[PDB]
Amino acid sequence: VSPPPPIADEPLTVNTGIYLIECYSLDDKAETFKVNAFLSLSWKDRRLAFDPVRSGVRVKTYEPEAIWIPEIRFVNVENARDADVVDISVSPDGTVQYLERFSARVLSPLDFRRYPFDSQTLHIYLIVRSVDTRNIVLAVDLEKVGKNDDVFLTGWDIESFTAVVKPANFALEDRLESKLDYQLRISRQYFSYIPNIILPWLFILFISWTAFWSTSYEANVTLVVSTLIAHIAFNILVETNLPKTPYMTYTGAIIFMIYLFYFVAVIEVTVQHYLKVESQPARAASITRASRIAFPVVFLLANIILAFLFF
Amino acid sequence: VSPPPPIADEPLTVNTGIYLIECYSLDDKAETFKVNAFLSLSWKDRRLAFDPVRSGVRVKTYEPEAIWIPEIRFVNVENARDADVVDISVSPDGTVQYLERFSARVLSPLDFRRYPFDSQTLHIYLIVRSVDTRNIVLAVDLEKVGKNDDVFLTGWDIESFTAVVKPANFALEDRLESKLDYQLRISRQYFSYIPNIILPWLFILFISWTAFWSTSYEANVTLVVSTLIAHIAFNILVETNLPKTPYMTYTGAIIFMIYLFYFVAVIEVTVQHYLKVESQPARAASITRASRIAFPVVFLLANIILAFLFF
Amino acid sequence: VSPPPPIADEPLTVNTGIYLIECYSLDDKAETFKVNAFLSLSWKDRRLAFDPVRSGVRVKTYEPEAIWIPEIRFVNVENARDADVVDISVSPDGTVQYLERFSARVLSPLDFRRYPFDSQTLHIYLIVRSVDTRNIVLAVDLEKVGKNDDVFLTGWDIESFTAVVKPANFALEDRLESKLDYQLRISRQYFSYIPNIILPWLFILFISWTAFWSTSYEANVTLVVSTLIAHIAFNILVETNLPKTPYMTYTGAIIFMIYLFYFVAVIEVTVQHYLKVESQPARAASITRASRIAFPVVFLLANIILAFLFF
Amino acid sequence: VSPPPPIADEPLTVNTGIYLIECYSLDDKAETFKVNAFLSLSWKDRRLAFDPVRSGVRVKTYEPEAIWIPEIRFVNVENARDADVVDISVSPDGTVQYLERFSARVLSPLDFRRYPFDSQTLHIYLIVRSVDTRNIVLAVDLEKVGKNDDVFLTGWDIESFTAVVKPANFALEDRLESKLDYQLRISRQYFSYIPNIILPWLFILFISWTAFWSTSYEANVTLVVSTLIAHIAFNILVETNLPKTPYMTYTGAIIFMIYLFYFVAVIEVTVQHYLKVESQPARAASITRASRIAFPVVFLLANIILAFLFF
Amino acid sequence: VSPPPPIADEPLTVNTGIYLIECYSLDDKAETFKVNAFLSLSWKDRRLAFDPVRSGVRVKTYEPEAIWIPEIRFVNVENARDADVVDISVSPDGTVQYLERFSARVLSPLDFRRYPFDSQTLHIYLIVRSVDTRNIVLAVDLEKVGKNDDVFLTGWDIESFTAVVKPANFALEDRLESKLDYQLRISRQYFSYIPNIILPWLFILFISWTAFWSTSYEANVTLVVSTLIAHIAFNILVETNLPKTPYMTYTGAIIFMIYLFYFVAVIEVTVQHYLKVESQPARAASITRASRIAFPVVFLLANIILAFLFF
Ligand SMILES: CCCCCCCC(=O)OC[C@H](COP(=O)(O)OCC[N+](C)(C)C)OC(=O)CCCCCCC
Ligand SMILES: CCCCCCCC(=O)OC[C@H](COP(=O)(O)OCC[N+](C)(C)C)OC(=O)CCCCCCC
Ligand SMILES: CCCCCCCC(=O)OC[C@H](COP(=O)(O)OCC[N+](C)(C)C)OC(=O)CCCCCCC
Ligand SMILES: CCCCCCCC(=O)OC[C@H](COP(=O)(O)OCC[N+](C)(C)C)OC(=O)CCCCCCC
Ligand SMILES: CCCCCCCC(=O)OC[C@H](COP(=O)(O)OCC[N+](C)(C)C)OC(=O)CCCCCCC
Ligand SMILES: CCCCCCCCCCCC
Ligand SMILES: CCCCCCCCCCCC
Ligand SMILES: CCCCCCCCCCCC
Ligand SMILES: CCCCCCCCCCCC
Ligand SMILES: CCCCCCCCCCCC
Ligand SMILES: CCCCCCCCCCCC
Ligand SMILES: CCCCCCCCCCCC
Ligand SMILES: CCCCCCCCCCCC
Ligand SMILES: CCCCCCCCCCCC
Ligand SMILES: CCCCCCCCCCCC
Ligand SMILES: CCCCCCCCCCCC
Ligand SMILES: [Cl-]
Ligand SMILES: [Cl-]
Ligand SMILES: [Cl-]
Ligand SMILES: [Cl-]
Ligand SMILES: [Cl-]
Ligand SMILES: [Cl-]
Ligand SMILES: [Cl-]
Ligand code: NA
Ligand code: NA
Ligand code: NA
Ligand code: NA
Ligand code: NA
Ligand code: NA
Repeated sequence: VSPPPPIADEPLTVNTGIYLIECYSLDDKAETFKVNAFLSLSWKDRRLAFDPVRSGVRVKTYEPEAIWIPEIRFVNVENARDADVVDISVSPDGTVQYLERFSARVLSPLDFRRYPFDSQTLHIYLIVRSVDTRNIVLAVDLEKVGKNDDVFLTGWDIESFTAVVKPANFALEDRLESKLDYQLRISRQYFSYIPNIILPWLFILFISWTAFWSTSYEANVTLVVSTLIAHIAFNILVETNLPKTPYMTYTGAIIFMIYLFYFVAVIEVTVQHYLKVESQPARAASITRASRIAFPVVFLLANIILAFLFF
Repeated sequence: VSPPPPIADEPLTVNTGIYLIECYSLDDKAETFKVNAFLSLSWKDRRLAFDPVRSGVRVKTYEPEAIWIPEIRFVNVENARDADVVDISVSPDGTVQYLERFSARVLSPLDFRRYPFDSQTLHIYLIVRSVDTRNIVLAVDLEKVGKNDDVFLTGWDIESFTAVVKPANFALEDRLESKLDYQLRISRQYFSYIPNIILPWLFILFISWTAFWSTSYEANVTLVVSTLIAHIAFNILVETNLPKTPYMTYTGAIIFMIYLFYFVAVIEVTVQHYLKVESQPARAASITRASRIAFPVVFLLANIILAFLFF
Repeated sequence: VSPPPPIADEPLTVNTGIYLIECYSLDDKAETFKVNAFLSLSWKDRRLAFDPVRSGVRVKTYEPEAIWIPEIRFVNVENARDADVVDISVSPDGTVQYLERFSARVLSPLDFRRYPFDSQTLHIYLIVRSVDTRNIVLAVDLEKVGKNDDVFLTGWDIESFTAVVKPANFALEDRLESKLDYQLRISRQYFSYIPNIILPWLFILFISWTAFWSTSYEANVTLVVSTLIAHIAFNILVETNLPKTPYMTYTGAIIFMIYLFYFVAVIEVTVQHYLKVESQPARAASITRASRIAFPVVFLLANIILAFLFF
Repeated sequence: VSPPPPIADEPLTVNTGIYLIECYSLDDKAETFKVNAFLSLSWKDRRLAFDPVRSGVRVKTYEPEAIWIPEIRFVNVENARDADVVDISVSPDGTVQYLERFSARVLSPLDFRRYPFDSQTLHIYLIVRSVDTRNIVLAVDLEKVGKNDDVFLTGWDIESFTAVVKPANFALEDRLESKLDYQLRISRQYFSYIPNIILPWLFILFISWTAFWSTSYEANVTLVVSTLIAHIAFNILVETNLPKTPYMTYTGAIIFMIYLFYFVAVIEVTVQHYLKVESQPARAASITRASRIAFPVVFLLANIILAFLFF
Repeated sequence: VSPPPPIADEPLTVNTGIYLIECYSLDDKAETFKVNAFLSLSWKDRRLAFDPVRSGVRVKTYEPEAIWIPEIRFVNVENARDADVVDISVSPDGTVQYLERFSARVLSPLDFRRYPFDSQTLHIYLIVRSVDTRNIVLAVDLEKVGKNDDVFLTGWDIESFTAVVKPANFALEDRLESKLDYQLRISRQYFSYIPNIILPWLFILFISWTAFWSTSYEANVTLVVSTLIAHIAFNILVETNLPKTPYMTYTGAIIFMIYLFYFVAVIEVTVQHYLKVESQPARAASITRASRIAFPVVFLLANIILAFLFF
């Protein structure tokens, strides 16, 4: 078994297609996702051509070892895919129709800049290395590219599964390589984040701001310092589901900003008490009254600036 | 080895059966469950027929490679099942009786809307792709569908294991596909949730309401703020065992509602103190006395509304 | 290769034996344990009989594929065992002596009712399905059932490894099945639980009871509320190592009872303060003095009732 | 392929040798370690002897299937080792020189009594079961026992890798078994424990003792109760990296002792307050002044007693 | 199949090359990284020489089993690599051009002394053991050493992937071994650490220093003790992502130093209160005023000393 020889000196076109059966385990920290799909391959092998009238059979079924099959691999995989050959069909002209069902863990990077209001473009890169006798080029058979309706990815909305029809043909270690880009467009379901993380986080922050309606330093210390512990808990809970990014994220910016607001609240609480002890509560009262308006206003304006910069 | 030819142009019926031996590892967050079961297959292959008289044997045993066996796969699996062929028996008329024992991780989504008082319908989808020569259709042999009495799923009550007898026959990549729906009905054992989560959660909430029988702002701050830390702990403990849902859950609604009640309690504690400092405790006392009745009543009524909406 | 034919119409007896080499990874939450052992099988195959005088050999060694070997499987396993055939020996009468070394993850449920003073009976179920030509029945060769001296299961004391000699012979999917019960008796090492969990838990509970020797509401609130946070930490630490049970456990009952005692302590602390503020400390003093005796007495009596109900 | 027959009656000596290439993943909780090493085997097979003159080759290379190779297994492994045969060489006299490269997870118990100032003796048990025709005995070829210089075990110092030259020959299921003990001596690197765990733990304990220089019950309660929460955190952090032992550990005793010191400190704080409320601060002052000396002295003496009992 | 014989007593040179396709999962605690790459091998085997005129092909393709292939292994791997042979090409002279695509978990130690501002030199060691008949030596084909542009390692910047061209030829167990060092230079992306860990950690430390502007012992105790709980949380969060090192790390030194600063702050808070109770606030005021300047100055100077010692 060797590659089919060229009629003239044209490269061998292998038509490809991926049909998603299952999409699961999207690990944000690891930037990986598991996929279970059909991989369809089609090429012309004139050595396998037959007469349909004399053979009496329209199609001829073959075992993988019986014929030449192109070595198609995935670029962005952890380990080589687990494949099960479903069917091999040969038409009278020698056109081969290969079909396998595979499962693979795909390495595809994510952009956390807009998290949890982010959309991602997941990639599946198909590749073929050219042999010495002839060069192999990949193609997209749009009729064999898709996903089943039941394909669900927990916490995500699946937009589209398409392929960039033009392959990236490049030289690697003195041989030609034909690469195809299969793109899975997904957008994060941000609903849950509001009553589970966003609203409870704002509530604990508003609790610290009740210290602006109190002169009791011991109670104010308790209010601001204790809610800071809850803020630290929410910060840790959020950052454990996210990887360390070399760029600032929308959530990252907000979290950092809340740390500043807590620090400024501690300063206010310290200043108010110092002036009270220094027998000048009229100065303390004016600062505290200003803080009641300043803190929510500056917080609301800063969040508008952040939302604008990130979206 | 190729599929058995048709007598007349009828499709090939493959009778199926699944008998559950072991049911384990129901991962709520991952929405997966592990299953160890018997898979029985039966089809007529006239090429394998024999005369029981001249053969001297009523049945003929074959090795998988010796005969044609239909390529049956599972739709909603992570990876292809781990199968061990138990027995292959051929009757004189050519009826084949296949039996294998498999283990597989099944991807089946869960509805957490009523958690932890929820019931689930787990699915196992059997499938067969039609070949060139003839079309393969699946069937349910009710006599070979079941589960053993010992089959236990930790934290769940197993109701029934049945199959939808009518297959979903559809075209996929220019070939016919026959799909069967095996349904495992289960209901969650909610007992443990009451003394472990529900009752302790209500106790910490009632402790915060003792601030309505105190005028001591420092003590009230301590009571409401510290019990909030415990509520955050319980919130985190519960949400780690649940996936992020694009819908509101019964538990989710309650958790969120408790965050509102804590926020309103902080407001009351802030108001009571402000009026006390403003030398008007008669106003503070009337608000605090009203809160003693209002807080449990509104909490009890809101929970009735939530139980009604979710159930 | 087919099963040995019967002399007269008796079933085929396969003598079994399991000898434990390694016992490890007892997962309480998962209710599973890993086992590495020898599996010995013995049956009579008269087709393999030979004369020892003319053959000059007392024993004949065979490869697995050369002869018929019964398909023995485990019922309560996650996946099919990882076996390595050690030896196959045939005696002159045709008695086959099979030996393999296997490793398997066993699914065996645990009774947490008396945890951590619980004992468990772990099970390993051996099974054989009867073939069409003849029926296969399992037996226990007591001389080939055991465990090595070094077999250690971390945090457990291994009592005995025995087998119920009488097999459970039953019909399943119109064929006979012979099941054997191998029982591994173990008891939990409860030593560590006393200085690590029990005594520190009682200490934090006793710290809350020091509030019955104080009139300072702010200090009492701090004492009872802060130790409740520690009580929650211990509750979470314990329940993470245990699965969700549909029955009440000994530890579960105690944990729940401590939550009641904390709630009653908050009520006492609230009542004592209210009466003091209401300018009647004589009533508060009598309640507080009674609580000093009542709380440890009721706690000690309730624990006696719980220990009696559970043991 | 069968074992080499004896010249006289003597057993077959298989010379063994393990050369460690990689040592990693020492799991304390699981009491396991991963090893990647060379396994060398040598035995005389006279059936393979050749004349170096007639053959023209001083050595003969064989494939595993071509010749008889003894079935050598590891006793204390989770699953059977993953082996790759490197070389098989036969000398003219028939001496076979086998070499394989393996990887295996080894089950070896640890003694936590002196943790984190503990040393361990890890074990690798080589074994061979005697066949029907002749008995196989293991031996140690000291020239082929070693480890490479780069072999590093994270958080441990590797002392020596030696083997007990005399095998443990015993009967198991009526056949002889020859066992060899390969010992890997390691000692824990306790450096990190001092500035990371020990010193910070003493600091939080000393902070609780500052309550002996204060008469403020509310501040004292805060000091002793809050540092207890930190002590609980450190207790949990330490015990999660350790398995549940049926014996007391050095660390375990200290941890338990600190819980006693916290309880006694709460008693002192309770007593001091009661006497001051009872209008007798002279009694309270004498107890508090004594506690300032008593607490560090009794703590220092008790630790000397513990270090003496454990080392 | 045996090694190619020498023309003139020279060793067999195997030209090697590694081309990285995917780099992922750099586990700091485990000191391992996963790699998916191309492994190219080239050696002369004159026994495979052919005349393209007689064979009708300029290059011959072979299956791995058909010809002799050198046994190349990796030194610092957990388990043997998962390899898929891509192509084997033989030119008329008998020069073999082998290509495989492998995936492997590599054991490479890291130096955490400068963490999180550290750079690492990851290693991949290629090795070949010499056979009886002739000695095998490794070489680096620089044209076949590289990495693709998309190769991304989460949280790291990939500097270079080069190989030490001169192999380390040494004797091991009576046979020659040729080792090659493939070096992957990486540097940690320290950006995220500043707003996520560094700045929030400094904020909680500055909050404790507000106790130097207060005379309220109860408030000061709350400020210093509560922020210590947050400092413990940050310490635990950081040390869980790092292994236990026998050397002091830059982060380790800082963490330890913060524990000292908290202890000294508790001493100051204790001293200030004692003098105030001893009716000498003039002494307490002078210490507290000095602490306001001393604490940030000594902290800033000590950090300069630490940064200097570590960088
Ligand atoms: C403390 C901060 C609170 C969070 C505030 C909400 C943040 C926000 O502005 O989210 C916007 C987001 C919609 O994202 P998209 O519209 O999908 O982003 C693409 C936008 N373009 C192409 C124009 C650049 O999602 C929404 O539509 C917002 C709905 C959630 C409202 C939450 C209220 C608390
Ligand atoms: C943490 C805050 C919890 C406070 C509320 C406590 C009561 C509680 O939650 O549980 C009620 C729940 C039963 O309600 P559901 O059966 O789940 O209602 C279904 C709605 N339909 C069927 C009409 C579509 O479950 C039960 O089994 C009720 C018994 C609970 C007993 C404990 C005291 C609540
Ligand atoms: C706050 C609660 C503290 C716990 C109190 C101890 C609980 C207790 O009584 O445990 C009993 C247990 C022995 O169990 P077993 O004897 O193994 O159970 C079999 C019992 N029968 C007779 C029915 C067949 O174990 C013992 O022997 C008890 C040893 C532990 C003592 C701990 C003291 C703090
Ligand atoms: C609160 C408890 C504080 C900890 C006190 C230190 C514990 C201690 O004494 O450790 C001793 C240990 C050395 O152990 P080894 O010498 O390795 O054990 C063998 C001992 N023989 C053979 C003689 C019986 O290690 C040492 O050499 C001591 C180094 C640690 C110093 C810690 C200072 C805080
Ligand atoms: C409480 C402690 C605060 C942390 C202080 C910052 C630590 C620091 O100085 O980090 C230096 C680091 C750059 O290191 P490198 O230049 O990459 O290391 C090589 C240096 N030589 C070869 C000269 C020895 O990284 C930087 O360039 C520093 C950027 C981070 C600034 C953080 C401000 C909060
Ligand atoms: C408390 C924060 C409320 C702010 C809500 C902003 C929602 C923006 C939606 C923009 C859709 C394009
Ligand atoms: C005061 C800081 C407490 C931080 C607690 C974080 C809890 C994280 C749990 C994450 C489980 C997935
Ligand atoms: C306010 C601090 C809340 C911390 C809660 C931590 C809960 C972690 C649960 C982990 C279970 C796996
Ligand atoms: C159909 C069964 C409904 C049972 C409802 C029980 C509700 C109990 C609420 C108690 C709240 C503390
Ligand atoms: C502090 C609680 C002490 C209770 C000890 C009970 C021990 C029961 C032993 C029963 C053995 C049969
Ligand atoms: C008073 C604050 C208590 C915070 C305890 C947090 C515990 C976090 C556990 C996280 C386990 C991963
Ligand atoms: C209210 C604070 C509760 C803290 C819970 C700590 C749980 C730690 C679990 C650690 C599991 C390894
Ligand atoms: C703060 C505790 C310091 C105790 C140090 C003990 C060091 C013992 C060294 C023993 C070497 C054999
Ligand atoms: C009361 C505070 C308990 C804190 C327990 C913290 C547990 C941390 C475990 C982290 C494992 C990675
Ligand atoms: C608050 C700490 C600020 C210190 C920043 C130091 C940055 C040093 C940069 C050195 C680059 C070589
Ligand atoms: C009282 C201090 C509690 C500190 C707990 C820190 C928990 C960190 C958990 C991080 C899990 C990735
Ligand atoms: Cl692949
Ligand atoms: Cl499948
Ligand atoms: Cl099995
Ligand atoms: Cl082994
Ligand atoms: Cl013996
Ligand atoms: Cl023997
Ligand atoms: Cl390798
Ligand atoms: Na092929
Ligand atoms: Na077949
Ligand atoms: Na067989
Ligand atoms: Na307080
Ligand atoms: Na062999
Ligand atoms: Na080869």
